[PDB]
Amino acid sequence: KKKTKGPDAASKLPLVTPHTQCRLKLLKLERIKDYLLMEEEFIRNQEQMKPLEEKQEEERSKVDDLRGTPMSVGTLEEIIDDNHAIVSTSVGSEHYVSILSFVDKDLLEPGCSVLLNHKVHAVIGVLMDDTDPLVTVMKVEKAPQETYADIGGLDNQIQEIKESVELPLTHPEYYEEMGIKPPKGVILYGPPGTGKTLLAKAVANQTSATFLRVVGSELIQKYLGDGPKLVRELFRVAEEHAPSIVFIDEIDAIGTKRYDSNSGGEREIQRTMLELLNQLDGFDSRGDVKVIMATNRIETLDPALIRPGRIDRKIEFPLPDEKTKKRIFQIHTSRMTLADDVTLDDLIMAKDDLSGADIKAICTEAGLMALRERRMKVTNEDFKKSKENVLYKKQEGTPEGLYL
Amino acid sequence: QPSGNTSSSALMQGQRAPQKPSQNLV
Amino acid sequence: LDKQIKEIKEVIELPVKHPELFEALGIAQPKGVLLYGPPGTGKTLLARAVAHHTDCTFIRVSGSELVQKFIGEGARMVRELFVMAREHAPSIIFMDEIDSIGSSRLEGGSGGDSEVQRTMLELLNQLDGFEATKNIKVIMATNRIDILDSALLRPGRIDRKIEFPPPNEEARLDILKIHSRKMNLTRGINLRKIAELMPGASGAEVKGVCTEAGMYALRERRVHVTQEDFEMAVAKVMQKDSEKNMSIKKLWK
Amino acid sequence: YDRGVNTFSPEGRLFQVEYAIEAIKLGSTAIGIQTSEGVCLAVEKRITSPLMEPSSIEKIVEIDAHIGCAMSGLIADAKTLIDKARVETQNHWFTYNETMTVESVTQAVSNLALQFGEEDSRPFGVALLFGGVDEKGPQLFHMDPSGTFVQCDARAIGSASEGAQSSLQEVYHKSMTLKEAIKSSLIILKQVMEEKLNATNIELATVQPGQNFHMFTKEELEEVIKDI
Amino acid sequence: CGKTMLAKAVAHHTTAAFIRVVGSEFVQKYLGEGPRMVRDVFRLAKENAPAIIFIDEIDAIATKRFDAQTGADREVQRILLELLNQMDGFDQNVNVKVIMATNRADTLDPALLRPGRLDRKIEFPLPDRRQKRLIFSTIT
Amino acid sequence: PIRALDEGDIALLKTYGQSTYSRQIKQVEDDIQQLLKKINELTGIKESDTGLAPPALWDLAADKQTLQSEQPLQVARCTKIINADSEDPKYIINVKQFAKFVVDLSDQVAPTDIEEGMRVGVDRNKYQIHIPLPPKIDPTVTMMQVEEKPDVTYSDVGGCKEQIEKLREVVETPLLHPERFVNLGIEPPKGVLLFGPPGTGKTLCARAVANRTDACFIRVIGSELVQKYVGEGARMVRELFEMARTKKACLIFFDEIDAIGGARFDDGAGGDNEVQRTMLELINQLDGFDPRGNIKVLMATNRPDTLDPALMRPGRLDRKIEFSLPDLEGRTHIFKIHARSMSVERDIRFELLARLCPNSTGAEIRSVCTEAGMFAIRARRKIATEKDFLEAVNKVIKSYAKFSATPRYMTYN
Amino acid sequence: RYDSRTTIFSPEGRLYQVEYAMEAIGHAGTCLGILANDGVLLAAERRNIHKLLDEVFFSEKIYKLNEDMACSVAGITSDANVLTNELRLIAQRYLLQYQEPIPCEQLVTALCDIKQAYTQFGGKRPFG
Amino acid sequence: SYDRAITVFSPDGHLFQVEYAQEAVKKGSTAVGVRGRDIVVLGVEKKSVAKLQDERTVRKICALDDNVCMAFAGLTADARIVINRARVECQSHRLTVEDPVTVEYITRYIASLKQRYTQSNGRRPFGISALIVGFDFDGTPRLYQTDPSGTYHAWKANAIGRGAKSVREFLEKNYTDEAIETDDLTIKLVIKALLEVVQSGGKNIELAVMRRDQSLKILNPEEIEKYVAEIEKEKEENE
Ligand SMILES: Nc1ncnc2c1ncn2[C@@H]1O[C@H](COP(=O)(O)OP(=O)(O)OP(=O)(O)O)[C@@H](O)[C@H]1O
Ligand SMILES: Nc1ncnc2c1ncn2[C@@H]1O[C@H](COP(=O)(O)OP(=O)(O)OP(=O)(O)O)[C@@H](O)[C@H]1O
Ligand SMILES: Nc1ncnc2c1ncn2[C@@H]1O[C@H](COP(=O)(O)OP(=O)(O)O)[C@@H](O)[C@H]1O
Ligand SMILES: Nc1ncnc2c1ncn2[C@@H]1O[C@H](COP(=O)(O)OP(=O)(O)O)[C@@H](O)[C@H]1O
Ligand SMILES: [Mg+2]
Ligand SMILES: [Mg+2]
Ligand SMILES: [Mg+2]
Ligand SMILES: [Mg+2]
Repeated sequence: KKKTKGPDAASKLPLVTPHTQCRLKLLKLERIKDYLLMEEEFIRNQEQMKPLEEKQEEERSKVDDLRGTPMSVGTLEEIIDDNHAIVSTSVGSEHYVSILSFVDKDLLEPGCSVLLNHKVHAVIGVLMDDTDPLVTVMKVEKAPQETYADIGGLDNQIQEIKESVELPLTHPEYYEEMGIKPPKGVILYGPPGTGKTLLAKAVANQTSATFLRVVGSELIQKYLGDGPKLVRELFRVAEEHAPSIVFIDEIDAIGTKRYDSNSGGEREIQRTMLELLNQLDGFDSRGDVKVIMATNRIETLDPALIRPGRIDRKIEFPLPDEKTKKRIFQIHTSRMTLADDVTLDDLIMAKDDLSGADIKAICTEAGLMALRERRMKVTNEDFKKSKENVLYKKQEGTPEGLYL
Repeated sequence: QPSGNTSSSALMQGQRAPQKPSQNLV
Repeated sequence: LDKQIKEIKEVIELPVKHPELFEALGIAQPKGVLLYGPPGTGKTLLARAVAHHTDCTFIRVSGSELVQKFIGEGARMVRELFVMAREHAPSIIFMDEIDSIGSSRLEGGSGGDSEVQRTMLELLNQLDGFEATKNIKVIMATNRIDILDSALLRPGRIDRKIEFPPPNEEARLDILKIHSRKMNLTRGINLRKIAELMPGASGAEVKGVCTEAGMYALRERRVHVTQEDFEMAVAKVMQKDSEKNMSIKKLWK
Repeated sequence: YDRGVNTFSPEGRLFQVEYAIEAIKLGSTAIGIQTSEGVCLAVEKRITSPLMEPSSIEKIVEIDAHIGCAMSGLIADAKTLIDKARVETQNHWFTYNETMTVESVTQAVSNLALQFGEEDSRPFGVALLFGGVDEKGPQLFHMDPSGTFVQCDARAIGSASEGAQSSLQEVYHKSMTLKEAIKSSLIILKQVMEEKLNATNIELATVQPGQNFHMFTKEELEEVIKDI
Repeated sequence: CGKTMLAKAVAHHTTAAFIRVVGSEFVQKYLGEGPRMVRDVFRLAKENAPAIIFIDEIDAIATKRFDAQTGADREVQRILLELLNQMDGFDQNVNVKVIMATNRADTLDPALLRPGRLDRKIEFPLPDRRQKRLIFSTIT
Repeated sequence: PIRALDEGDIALLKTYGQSTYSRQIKQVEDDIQQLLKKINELTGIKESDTGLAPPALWDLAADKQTLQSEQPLQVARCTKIINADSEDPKYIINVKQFAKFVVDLSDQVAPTDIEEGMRVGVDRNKYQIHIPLPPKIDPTVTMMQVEEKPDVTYSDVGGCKEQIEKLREVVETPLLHPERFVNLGIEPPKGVLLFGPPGTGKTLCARAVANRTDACFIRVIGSELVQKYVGEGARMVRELFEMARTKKACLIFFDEIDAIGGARFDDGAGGDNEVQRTMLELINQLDGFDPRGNIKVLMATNRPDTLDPALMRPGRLDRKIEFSLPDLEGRTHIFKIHARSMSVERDIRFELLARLCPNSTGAEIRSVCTEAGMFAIRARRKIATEKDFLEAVNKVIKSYAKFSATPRYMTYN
Repeated sequence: RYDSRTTIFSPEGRLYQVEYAMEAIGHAGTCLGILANDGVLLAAERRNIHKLLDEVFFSEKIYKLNEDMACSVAGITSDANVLTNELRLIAQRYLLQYQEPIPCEQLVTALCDIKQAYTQFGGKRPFG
Repeated sequence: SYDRAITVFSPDGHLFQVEYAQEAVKKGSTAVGVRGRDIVVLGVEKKSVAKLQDERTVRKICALDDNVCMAFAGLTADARIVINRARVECQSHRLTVEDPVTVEYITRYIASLKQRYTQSNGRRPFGISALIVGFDFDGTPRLYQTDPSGTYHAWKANAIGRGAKSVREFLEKNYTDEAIETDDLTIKLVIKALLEVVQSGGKNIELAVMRRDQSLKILNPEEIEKYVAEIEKEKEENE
C-alpha cells in the first residue's frame, strides 16, 4: 500500500438549494451546526476523561537519554561494515561512525536521512520522511467553491476533459475491454479571458484524488542545481501518493524553442525545461499521474513539449457565439433583483466581440450605476450606459471598405 | 548584438569551524 | 478633476466601508484602476492625496525596483509582497510607470527579453489566478496606454480605465487660483485673460508661469506682482521651433 | 537555397522540377491499360458537393477522333496543354492530309513543356496519359512535367500511384482481352477508393481500331458494376 | 564653449555636498544594474546635507522617439524612466539639485523638459567681438 | 452632475426588504467557520518514525554494549593521501575540503600495506593514520544503473530496418562474435550518436537494445551531473567510468547531451563555468591511452546542431545514425503493430489509412489508434469500425493547423 | 515582412502600401465641398503663410480644368501636376471626338482607372 | 515563410500567393443566385447605406450585355476593370460572328484573362469571384461561378461572400429535388436564403430576375415587404 488516496477536500455540504431567505436553508444549516458542535463536544470529552497513563516501560526514558537531546540529521552514504557505517554531515565532512542497536537495521539504504548524536556522532535513528516546505505547500486541501453549474455552456470541452481525467476512475471497465490506454496530457489554449482556469477550478472541486497546483515561473531557483531537483521531487511526491493530478499554469515562462545563446542563466532555464520534459515521458515508467497545462499563446512552444505521446489532447477555447451570451447573462444575473423592463436580447445582439469576464464586468457596472441614483431595481438605460460608457478599448482595421 | 543578460550563482562553501572534542576514555 | 475623484473614491473607499451593500444588489466588488494621459496632468497627485486620506496601509512598489540580478528572485519578490499585503488586511498597492514591466510579450531567442516576462506573468497570476484574494486594491499609472500588454487590460484584472485630459479654460483658471495663493498680487490683474493666453497648456506649466513671474519680481528686489510680469513669464515658458528649411514644408501641398 | 529554377546543387540536382514532380501527388488517381484489341482508361471522379453539376468536372477529353487524354494534377495548366495538342494535330493534318501517330503528338507537347526557363516562369505541374490507335495498332504513352517520353503497357498516376502499382503488376499479362482488363481495372479502383463504389464516381473510355469512335460509356456502367 | 568650467566654478565656492557623475557610467553589462546605481546615488545625496548632483553627458539616454521592439532597447528606456521617477515621483525630497549639460537639445524627450522637473533652459552661444575681447584680455 | 451617498441613505439602504432572516443567517456561517478552525487546530499529528526495533532485539545490550560503545570509539574522520614519502616517514594528506597536512602513522599499523592514493581513517586530534578504507562507491551511482529488463522486443519496431542493422553491428556483434573483425583486419567502433526529429523513434530503440543485452546496462540522468557545490560533476563522472571498468561488459546510455553541454563561450563569470569543467572531465576520460575495451557508449539527442564539434572527433564518436520519417511500408507496419490488441471489425484494410497520413511519425499513428477507440466508446459499441478510424484521422493529423479548409482542393482536381 | 512593393498579399492582411497611402494623406491640406440648388461651392485652406512669398499665383488649390469643372487637391505636388494636366488632356480629347462637353462622369472613371493601374504592375509607387 | 514570390513551389507543392489571394474575397458582402424553369434570379445583400451619399454610383450588379448578368465579391476596382474588358469582348464577338454570345463563352474568356495574370512576376492577381447568369442558348438557362485562380464550374445554387458556408448548409437541405416551378416560389426560396442576414434589416435585400424572354428586371421596395409578410404568414403555421 502506498500513501493511499490522501484525498484533499473540505466540501462539507453545499445544499443551500433554496438560494433565498427560506426556512429550509435555516433548518439545514442548523443541522450542520449542531453536528459540528456535537463532534467538538465528543473530542473534548475524549481528551478530558483519560485516566490511564504510565507510558515509559521503565526503559523508554533510558533510550531517550542514551541518545542525545538535540539530535541532528545527516545523510548516510555507505555502510562498509556492520556496526561501523560511514555517514556525512551537511558540510560534506564524512566520519567513520558506529551503529548502535535499537535501530531496525532493515530500512536503511544509501541516500536516506538518519538521526545522529553530537558528542560521539554515531547513528541513533532513521528519519522517515524529508520533504521541503516548497512541495508540501504546493498541495491543495480546501476545494474551491465553483462547480459545473456555473460554466456558461462548453459542452464539447467539458465532455472532452471528462473523458480525459474523470471517467477512467469511476468506471474503468471499458478501457480494458477495448484495450486502450486513456490519454494523460491536456493543453488548454486560446484568447485571454475565456475560462481556462474555470475548468481547473471546477475539476478540482469535485474529484477523489490528490490535486497539485503550480504556476509556471516558480520552478526557478538561483543556485544552479535546485530547479531540476525540485521538479524531480515534485513528481516523486505526486506518484507516491494517490492517482493525483498536476496543474501547471502559464507555461510559456518555462518552455520556448530551446535555442543556443550566450548567458548562463538562460542555459539554466533551458536545463530545467529539458529536465521536466524527460520527467513527463522519458525512460521506463510514468505512473498514474495526469498533467494539465494551460496557456494563452501556443505557437511559441518547444515542438518537443507538444508532440503526441507527451500531450495527447489539445483543446481550444474560442470566443463565445450568440447562443452562449444568453446563458452567460442568465447565470451572472441570477441572484440579482431586477425589473420587468429589461430585455437581454439587445445587449447580446448589438455587439459581436466580448468574452465572459467582459460580461461579468458589464453586469457589475450596470448594477453600480443603478445604485448611484438610490435604487435597487435595475432598468434598461443602466445597462445601456454600462455597455457603452466603459468596458471598451478599441482597435482599427480595413479602412473605408475597399471591398464591396 | 547588445547585452542585457543575466546569470545564476554558486554558493560559498567555506563554513566549517573546529570544535573542542569531548571524548571520555579512561 | 471632480469626476475623476468621484469615480476613484467609489472604486477605492466604498467597497471597504460597506461590503454588505454589495452583498445586497448581488454583485462582486471591483478591484482594478488604471490612470492614463499626457505627461504632467496630475496622475501622481491623486496617488499622494489618496495616501493622505486613506485610512489603510499604503504600499508603494514603483518604477523598476522589481528587476533583479540573478534569475528567479525577481519573481519571488512579488509573491512576498502580496503575502505581506495579506498580513495587514486592508491595503492599497500603488504601482507606477508600469510600462517598464509588461510592455508586451515578445518572441524567444536572442532577442527581446525573458526575465521581465517571467516576473510579469507572476504578477498577472497573483491578482486573478487560481486563488482569490480579498480586501486588496491596486492602482497603476502610465503614459502610452496603447502599448501595454493585452493580458492585463482585461476586465478581470483592471476594471475602470480613466483618462486625464489636458485642462480646458475653466480648469486653467482654477489651477492658476490654487497656485497663486501665497503670492502677493498687486491689483487689477485679470487672471482670466492670462488663463486664455495659454491654449493647450500641459497643466504642470501653470506652476511654471507663477514661479517665473515670482523670479522676475525677485531679481529687481521687489514684492509686487504686476501683469507685465505674468505676460513675460507666459512668453518665456511657451517655446517651440519649426522647420526653417521651407523646403520640407512645401513638398506637401 | 533552392529559391531559383536557374540554380544547381552541390551534388548536381535541380530543386525546382522535383517540387513540381511531387505536386501531382495530391491530384486524383487514374489507371490505363493497353491491349491488342484496344486501349482502356478509367479514373476516379472525387465529387465535392451534391449541388455540383457532374458534367462540369471531367478527366477525359478527346483530342481527335482517334486519340484521348487523361489528366492529373493542377487544373488550369491542363487546358493550356490540351488546346495546343488539338491545334498541332489539325495543323499537321492540313499540311500532310493524314493523321499523325500519337508519338509525334507527345513529342510536340513535350517540346512545348521544356521552356519553363529555356526561352530568353514556373514549370507546368500536371501529368498526362495519352491513348490512341495508330497504324501500328493500340498505343499508350505517359508524360510528366520534366518533359520525358515513355511508353507503358499499364500505368496508374496521381495519388495512390504506388499503392495501385504493386497490385496491378501481379495480374497483367500480354495475352489479355479488353473485356477482362476493364473488370480488373474496376476491381483495383474499388479497392483503393474510400467511398463505396457506384456509378457516380467513375467514368470510362475505350478505343478500338475499327471502333475508333464512342470514347465513353454512359449509364450502362450499372450493369458493368453489378456483376463484380 | 565653456560650460564644464562653469560647473567647476560652482563646485569651488559651494558649501554643500558635491557629486559629479558621467552619464555613460550608467550603462552596464548585467540586467538591472543601471537603475540600481541611479537609485543608489540619489539615496546617497538624500542622506547627506543639501547636495548638488552633476551629470556630465546625456546625449546617450535622452529621447524615446519610438517604442522599443528589440531587446536591450528596453533597458535604455527603463533607465530613463527610473531617472524621471526618481527625480519627481511619489517620495519628494528637498534640498537637492540637479545639473545637466549636453549639446543641442531639440531631440530631448519632453518628459524631462516639463517645468517642475527641468525648470531652467540655458544657452551657451558662440563668442562675438566683445566676448572675444574679454577672453583675450583675461588670458593674456 | 452626481452626488455622494450620505449616512442616512446608507442607513435606509440596509433597511427595506431586509427579510426577516438576514443576520440570523450570516451569524451561523460565521461561527461555523470559526469552529472549523478550532476543530482542525485540536488535531495535529503522530510520528512513530524513528526505526526503533522490537525490545527483544534491544535485548539488555542497551546497557551492556551500547552504553559501552559511546565512550570507547572515536569519530575518525576519513581523507585521502596524495604523495607518500618513501623511506621518509612523513606523509601528506588532504581533506579535499580542508587544507593539506603533513602527518604520520599510528602505533599499531604496519607501514607496508599503506599504498599511496587510497582512503584512510584519521584521528581528529593528531591527524594520525589509523586504518585503510576501500575506494568509495558512490551512493547515487549504485542506483544509477538500471538492473532491470524493459519488455520491448526488436519485433515491436517497424519501419527502421537499416538503423536497426547498424545499431546491432556496433553493439551486439563485437560482444558476441569477435572474430570477423580480426579475421578481415578491422577494428570495432566504440561510439554511436542518434539523431532525428522528435518522435521519430530513438529512445524506443535504446530500450529495445537493453532487453537482449546480456550485459550491464547503465541509465544516466543528464541533469543529475550538475551540482551546487564546486568540483562535484567531474568527480561523479570519474566515479562512473571507474565503476564501469570494475566489471566486464557494461553499456552506457546518455540522453540530451545538449543539457550537459554543446558549446563553449568566454566570460560567463561566476556560476556557469563549472559545467564547462564537467564536460571536459568526460572527454579526456573518454579516450587517451589504454584502450577502454568492451565498454560502449550511446549518445542520443534531438538538437544535433548545438553540439560542441570536439565531440565529433574520430575516436570519440565513430558512427552517427539518422532516423527518418517512415515512407509507406513503415506506415502500414506501424498500424499493424499498434492495432493488434484492440477489438476491431475484422475486414478493414490499413493501406488506405497509410495513404491519408503523409508526414507523420510513430507517435501520431499511435494516437490515431487510441482516438478511434474513444470514438467507439462515445456511442454504446463494443467493436470499432471503419468510420471510426476515418473520423479519427481527420480529428488528429490534418485538423491541427489547417489552412484553406473551406476552399479545399477546389483548384487541385 | 510584407511591406515591400505593392504586388504581394499578406496572409490575412490587405495590401499594405495602400494602407500607408490612405493614412499619409491625413495630414495634408483641408478642403470641402457642398451642393446647393442652382450651384455648388468649394472651400480650401491655405497653409504655410509667410510675408515674403510673392503670391503671384492665380490659385493654389483649385484649377478650372475643363470648361465647367473645378477640382481641389491634397497630397504631393509632383503627382498633382501630372494628374491635372492629364485630366485636361482627356477632356479635350473627348470634346474633339464628339463635339460635345464631357458628361461630368466618365472622365472620373478614366482617371480612376489610371490610378488603379499603378497598383497592378510592379516597379512603381501608388499615387498619393 | 517559403512564399513571398508568385512563381515558387513550397516543399510540399503549393502556390501560397494564390491561396493568400483566395481568402481576400471573403471580406465582401455575400451574394447568391439560382436558376429555374422559366426564371433566373440573383440576389445581393449587405448594402448598408451610409445615408449621406447617393446610391446610383455604388452599383454591385451589372449586365455584360442585354441578356446576361454578373455579380461579384471581393474588392472593387478589379471588378470594374474586368467588367469593362468583358463587355468589349462580347461586343467584338458579336461583330465578328453574327450569333449572340453564349453564356459559356464569355465565362471562359474571363477565366483566361484571370489566368494570364498568374505566371509572370510584377503582376498582382485579381481578387474577385464572379457569378455569371444567362439563358441565351435557345431559351435555356445556366449559371457559372469563377475563381481568382482561374477555374470555372457549373452549379445550380451557389453562395459567395463573408459567411457563404452557412448559406450552403441551408441550401443543400432546403433546395428541393422538386423541379421548381411557380417563379414566385423560387423568389421565396431566395428571400429565405438571404434571411440569414447577420442583422436582418428587412430592407437590405435586393433582387434581379430574368425570365427567358426580356431584358433585366429589377425589384422595387414594395414587393419585398409583401414577400416578407407572406413569409411570416407561412411561418406562423408552426402548430
Ligand atoms: N463560459 C463562462 N461561464 C461563466 N463565467 C465565465 C465564462 N467564461 C468566462 N467566465 C468568467 O471569466 C473569469 C474566469 O477567468 P478565466 O478562466 O477566463 O481566465 P484566463 O483565461 O486564465 O485568463 P488570463 O489569461 O488572464 O489568465 C470569471 O470571472 C468567470 O466568471
Ligand atoms: N517505428 C516505430 N515503431 C513503433 N512505435 C514507434 C515507432 N516510431 C515511434 N513510435 C512510438 O513513438 C512513441 C515514443 O517514441 P520515442 O520515445 O522513441 O521518441 P523519441 O524520438 O525518443 O523522442 P524524444 O526525442 O522527444 O525523446 C512510442 O509510443 C512508440 O511506440
Ligand atoms: N490639475 C492640477 N492641479 C494642481 N496641480 C497640478 C495639476 N496638474 C498638474 N499639477 C502640478 O503638476 C505637478 C505634478 O504633476 P504630476 O501629477 O507628477 O504629473 P505626472 O504624475 O504625470 O508625472 C505638481 O506639482 C502639481 O502641482
Ligand atoms: N570665458 C572663458 N575664459 C577662459 N577660458 C575659456 C572661456 N571659455 C572657454 N574657455 C576654455 O575653453 C575650454 C572649454 O572648457 P569646457 O567647459 O571643458 O568645454 P565644454 O564647454 O565643451 O565642456 C576650457 O578649457 C577653457 O580653457
Ligand atoms: Mg488564468
Ligand atoms: Mg508622473
Ligand atoms: Mg563639456
Ligand atoms: Mg526519447
